[PDB]
Amino acid sequence: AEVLLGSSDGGLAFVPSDLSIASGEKITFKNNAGFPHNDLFDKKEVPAGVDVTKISMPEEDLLNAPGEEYSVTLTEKGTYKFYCAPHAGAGMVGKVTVN
Ligand SMILES: [Cu+2]
Repeated sequence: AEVLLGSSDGGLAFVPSDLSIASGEKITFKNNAGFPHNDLFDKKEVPAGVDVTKISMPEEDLLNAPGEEYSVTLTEKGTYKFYCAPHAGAGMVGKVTVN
């Protein structure tokens, strides 16, 4: 799966912001507009047994340039919530369900 970081009209959003993937599927998060961005998973809204420090970017690392990417594979089934650190109060939050 690929998820765009920012909307083309400048909206500070993941596109799509709610998606479904298969267990073991790789998600590539790609800079699209309005960067910098990063991705961080919420430690309270991931399945049990998942270590959020292994699947999140470090809070202070940023994707700064057009086309930059961050990829992560999710295996544990359930719902994961994630957000972009610099834009978290601006509404840049998303959800992925692993089936
Ligand atoms: Cu952002």
